[PDB]
Amino acid sequence: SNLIEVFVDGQSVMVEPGTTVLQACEKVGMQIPRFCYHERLSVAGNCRMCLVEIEKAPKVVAACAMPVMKGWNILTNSEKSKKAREGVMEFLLANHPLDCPICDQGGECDLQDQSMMFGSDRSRFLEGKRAVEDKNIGPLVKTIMTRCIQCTRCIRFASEIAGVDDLGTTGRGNDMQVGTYIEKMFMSELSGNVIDICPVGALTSKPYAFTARPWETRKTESIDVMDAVGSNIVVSTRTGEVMRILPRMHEDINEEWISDKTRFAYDGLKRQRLTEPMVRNEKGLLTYTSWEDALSRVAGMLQNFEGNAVAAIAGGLVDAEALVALKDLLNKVDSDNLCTEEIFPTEGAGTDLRSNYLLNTTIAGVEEADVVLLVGTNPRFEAPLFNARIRKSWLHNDLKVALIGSPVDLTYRYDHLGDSPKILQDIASGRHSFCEVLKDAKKPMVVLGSSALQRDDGAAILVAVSNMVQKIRVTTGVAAEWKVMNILHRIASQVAALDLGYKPGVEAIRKNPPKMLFLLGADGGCITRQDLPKDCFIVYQGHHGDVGAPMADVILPGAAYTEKSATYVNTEGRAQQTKVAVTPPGLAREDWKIIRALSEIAGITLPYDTLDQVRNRLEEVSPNLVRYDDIEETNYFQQASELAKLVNQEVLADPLVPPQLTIKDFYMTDSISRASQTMAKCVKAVTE
Amino acid sequence: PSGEERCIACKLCEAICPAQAITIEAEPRADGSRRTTRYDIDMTKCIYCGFCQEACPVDAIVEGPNFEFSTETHEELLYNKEKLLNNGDKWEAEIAANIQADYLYR
Amino acid sequence: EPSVAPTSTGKTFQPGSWTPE
Amino acid sequence: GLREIRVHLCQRSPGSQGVRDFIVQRYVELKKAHPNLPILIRECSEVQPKLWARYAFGQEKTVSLNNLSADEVTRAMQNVLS
Amino acid sequence: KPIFSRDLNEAKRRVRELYRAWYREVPNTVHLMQLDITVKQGRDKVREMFMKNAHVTDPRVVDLLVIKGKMELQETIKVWKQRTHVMRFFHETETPRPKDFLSKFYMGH
Amino acid sequence: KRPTVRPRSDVTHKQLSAFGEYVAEILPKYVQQVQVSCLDELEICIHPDGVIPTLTFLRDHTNAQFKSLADLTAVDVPTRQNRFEIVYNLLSLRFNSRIRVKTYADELTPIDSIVSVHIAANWYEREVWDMFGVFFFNHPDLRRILTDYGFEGHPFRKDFPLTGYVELRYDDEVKRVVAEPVELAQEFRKFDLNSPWEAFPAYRQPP
Ligand code: SF4
Ligand code: SF4
Ligand code: SF4
Ligand code: SF4
Ligand code: FES
Repeated sequence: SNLIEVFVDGQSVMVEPGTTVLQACEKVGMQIPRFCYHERLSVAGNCRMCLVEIEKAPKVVAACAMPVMKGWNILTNSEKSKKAREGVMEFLLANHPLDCPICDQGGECDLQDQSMMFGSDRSRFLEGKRAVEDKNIGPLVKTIMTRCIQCTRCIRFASEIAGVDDLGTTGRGNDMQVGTYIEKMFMSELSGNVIDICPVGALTSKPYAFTARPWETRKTESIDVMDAVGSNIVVSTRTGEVMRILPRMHEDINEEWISDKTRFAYDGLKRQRLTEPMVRNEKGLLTYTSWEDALSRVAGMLQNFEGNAVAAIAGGLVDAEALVALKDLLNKVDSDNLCTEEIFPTEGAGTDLRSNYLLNTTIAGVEEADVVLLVGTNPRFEAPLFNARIRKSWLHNDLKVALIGSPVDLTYRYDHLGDSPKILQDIASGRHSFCEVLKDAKKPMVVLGSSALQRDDGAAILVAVSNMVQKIRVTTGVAAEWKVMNILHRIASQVAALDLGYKPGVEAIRKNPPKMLFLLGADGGCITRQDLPKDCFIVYQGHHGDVGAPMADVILPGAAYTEKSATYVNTEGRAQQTKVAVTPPGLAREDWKIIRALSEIAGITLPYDTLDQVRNRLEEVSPNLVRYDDIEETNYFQQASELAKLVNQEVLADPLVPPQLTIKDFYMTDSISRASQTMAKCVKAVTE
Repeated sequence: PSGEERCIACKLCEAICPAQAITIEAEPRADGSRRTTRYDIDMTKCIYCGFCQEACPVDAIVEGPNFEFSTETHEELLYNKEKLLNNGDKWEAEIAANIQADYLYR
Repeated sequence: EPSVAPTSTGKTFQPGSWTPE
Repeated sequence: GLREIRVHLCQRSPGSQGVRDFIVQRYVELKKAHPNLPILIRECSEVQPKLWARYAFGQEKTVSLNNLSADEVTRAMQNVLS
Repeated sequence: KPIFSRDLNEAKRRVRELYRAWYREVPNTVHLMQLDITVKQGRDKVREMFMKNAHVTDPRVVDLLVIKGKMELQETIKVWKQRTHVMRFFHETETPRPKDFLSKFYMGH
Repeated sequence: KRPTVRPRSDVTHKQLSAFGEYVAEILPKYVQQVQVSCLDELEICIHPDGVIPTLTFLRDHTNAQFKSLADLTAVDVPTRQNRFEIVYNLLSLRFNSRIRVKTYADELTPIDSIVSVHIAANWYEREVWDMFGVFFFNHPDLRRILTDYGFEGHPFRKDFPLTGYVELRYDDEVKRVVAEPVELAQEFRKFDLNSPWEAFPAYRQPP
């Protein structure tokens, strides 16, 4: 292929044309000092810290900007380059405030580290230091703008990755100021990432403000559970305390960003958390009791009952191990009526084929696509990183986004085809204009969010999408490898439950009111005590005591995602396993352990007593639940569409509106979100 | 001198202490300042090196002139924030005099 | 004992237990 | 009581070609003939094709489907249903 | 490469020498160190410690184990190792934790 | 001149390089690598089998009278196939010079005892065995030296936890100082101080 020969410190390296000096240095292994350069963002060249010497060149060039030329010897560690770095660091530090003892970036400060390595050891600035004002930018980010290095990283992130375009550089000269000119609240589902962006602890988190230091905190790698995207996470902990949540890089999903919910709802783990088993709802006084008492009573009731009288409702943020173990328990009791709160149509192929309930195109494939058709979604406020990927495509790989939903601000420009369901049939018949855009397209995407499927017409909308997407496949030549049907999920555990074989929806409970209910981490209130008999011995396995637990006979404390190495599968089918970061609070235990102990106290006894054996049973139920960080391919959507064609329903005339019309809606959905206080401040601010 | 506590929970003393005796947990007060909810020194693990008062950026932690504090039970030697602040208040004048005498040498 | 106030006890966590309504 | 029946397979491997052919020819017909009974088909890379039947009270039996032709797969499916 | 034994058989011969040494020593050890145990208990403890490493099959590992056993035998003979050290082998103050899954769940994690 | 930079000289470097070549060519059978550091410290690496020959040569040869054994140390490097790296430091009073001899070993690979050459080794070798677990053949009296009378481990190994596995206490029930599994009120705080940026360009390992 076409490559150029360049030298770094007299050593040859081949680089594709246009690669920057910084990128060639990275290739050879050297890491040039930088501040204003971010690989995800655009190039700025403002800091001038990456200045380097090209040999036999008179003037030092900026390594982050210069696209290398052939036969260039990049003298990284020349006297010229070192003195350039010295001068740049001097000017950076001249006006800085004396805040290192009182600065959240204390131990991680790149300014500190690069002054240490590539910086002088003495100051010769014998004048006064500039002073900048602070301005409330919202309830989440606190701005100490006196210590800005004016690097414009926050502005570039705001205008590119988020599209908010609220932040800017106002003024000129040393009196420059990076911030909103008016008193505005910087509120984006991706706002928090600015905190990690900015390299001089200027704009930092109000919640976490001043708690711990990097040399203290212990970091364990975990996967988010507050959204179906499964954004990889690092949980910073001290002495069992969860200090903060930080992004972990995963090119396919995270790309070094995380949602504000994901990074600021951790506080919910601290308030109103379960700790002790409880019993005695009949008398009305739900009191604490020993594991012996609670488990024995549950096992006794289970022995009394059986068949279709028992059932369970898994929902929200429950894990695959707990799901499979409860499924095994209820099946050994002879049931199969275990259900999930979320509603996915079961009229046709249902859950038998993963091609029906998955994002086949994959978030990575969202970049490759050319026309994406959004139906029944407000993707900005549900799976925000998916919207981030779409905006990335729109900005770089020019893409056309067409939406069949209420007009919302998806950050990018979208062709609001209509807010009606029969528009899908219009496209399928070819009556609509957007069909011409399809004919143009060589890689189409039709993405359908579970939000609409929750409607009463879920089967009708699913069949409409299926027929329309098959029509797209036949009319527009699409390679068999490329998948054009994909589904967006807003609940973390839905895909895992369906892969296991849980019955989607809760129609079974209402059709046959169970005598005993097993509410597993479900406080959605979909099944209230109004249904079921006058006494139904409802048992709650979960955490945070949301509100759904109260109206249950016995409460068994569980562990949140920060304390258990659960298996969580994201919307694209990939399996990711959390890592224990904090021991479960008080007496709380892991859910698979809980269910196995309950069974053994009962006559039944599950085959497994360890995480390895539970994972083996998981592999048994489905094989893709144990291939971690792997996206197993799906097919036979042809057969799915055949069954969908046979399925007979009709799309209502009700306008299709996404549940989340505003960030106020986004900021509280889960139990942890409801129990978190910072989210309350955010919602209050947005409301006013 | 007003009454405010000098320590601002920078935690450099904790970071440097050779024997790992200092344990600090701080939170942002109502105003927004750094203040230590708990500041605990295990005087049976401390080696009296002085590296804490060496590295305290605001001269908050200081090793007073007192040397007579033998206790009758092991649990009295685990100093806490209240005990340390009371010691500072008690020895303020002499601590201040020594600091003025020495700061030039430091 | 249980406490609505989250307590940092030595090296441990005690979250806001919250007496259940 | 055949409460649950599931088949595991993989696309790239050769042996699972028989189960894949059986699925392309019969899956839709099987669902039409038996709507209620869940016939979950799961595919994961490099897995020995297997047909797994879960009977009433949490008791299950298994039959290997490696290197079997689609007709043999159909016969096995009929046997497990019967 | 041979640390001392050529294969497993010579290592086992060395092991048998060492076991005979400990078995012969136990009476004198109990008498001299005034232990509160029977000779049968001492020899059964010797056997328990020896069996704890029966699973090892590498000749070099067996050779090193025999080195360390002869080492401790010399200590005991010379009485450098005292009564407390000798009784440490018996663990008469350690309460076992049940391996029952239910009990383990009951007791923390 | 540069007041804060350590003064440098090359005479000693040249002399040590000459002596390094000298020893290497005299003993090609065991010598495997000779290097003279910028600090001016001749450093010979020999095969484990050549310990007695090399040390006897350095002690007895007229032109090399390294009659005093300063140390017999071990450095643990778990990654390398031979974890333990025995270091010998020697001093020649006649020639005002110091030399270092280095060899490798493994848990299952004993090295010969040099007590015959320098009887000073005996106790250093006992410490090496006690702390790192390396065994020495033909040693007069190899036995633990700095560890407890019933210790079971080689503490200086990098795998060994700092606080170990066993702790001692008195128990009135048995009226003896009993040993129990280690439990700590405030566990050791391992601060992660490594800086993301690289510091010393010369020692940059290739990627
Ligand atoms: S506020 Fe921070 S991120 Fe923004 S320009 Fe200043 S230093 Fe850079
Ligand atoms: S950002 Fe500024 S005040 Fe904060 S640690 Fe770095 S240099 Fe110090
Ligand atoms: S004087 Fe004591 S408390 Fe202070 S740094 Fe030294 S050892 Fe730690
Ligand atoms: S006493 Fe001084 S060094 Fe220690 S945390 Fe407070 S300000 Fe920092
Ligand atoms: S990193 Fe190149 S000028 Fe800022």
